[PDB]
Amino acid sequence: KAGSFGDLQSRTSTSNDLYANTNLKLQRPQAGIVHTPFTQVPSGFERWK
Amino acid sequence: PTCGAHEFQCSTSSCIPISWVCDDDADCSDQSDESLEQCGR
Amino acid sequence: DLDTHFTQYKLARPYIADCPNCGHSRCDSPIAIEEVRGDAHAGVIRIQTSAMF
Ligand SMILES: [Ca+2]
Repeated sequence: KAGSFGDLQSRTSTSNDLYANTNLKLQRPQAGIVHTPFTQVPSGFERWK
Repeated sequence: PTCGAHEFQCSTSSCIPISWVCDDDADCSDQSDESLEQCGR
Repeated sequence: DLDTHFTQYKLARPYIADCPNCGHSRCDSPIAIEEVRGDAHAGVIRIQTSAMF
């Protein structure tokens, strides 16, 4: 649910597969500078702790 | 005993990797790695 | 050896990238704070910049 407990689930500790929804969304760079700004909900594992 | 081929034993069965010798860090308890003989400084 | 930790770092260089609030008006600076990491247990953090130390 992107913010609760399972926003990053990996089948083992070194799996190449990785399921992760985090509500990532890209925003427009502004006023003539080069950067990539994004927006996502904070960590669900951190919120669980 | 002795440690593996990728580990350098300092003393008292405590070994460090090969790149971890003479690297300005006394990682070992006996500090045998930076001794004037192994390091020469 | 101390040289073993710098074999792949001799091939890299510093760079100038933008960062907000040098002084007042969002400079382009040799120091550019990217990816501050603060998940330790005594307030010790690791800061990645653009300069080479
Ligand atoms: Ca050492």
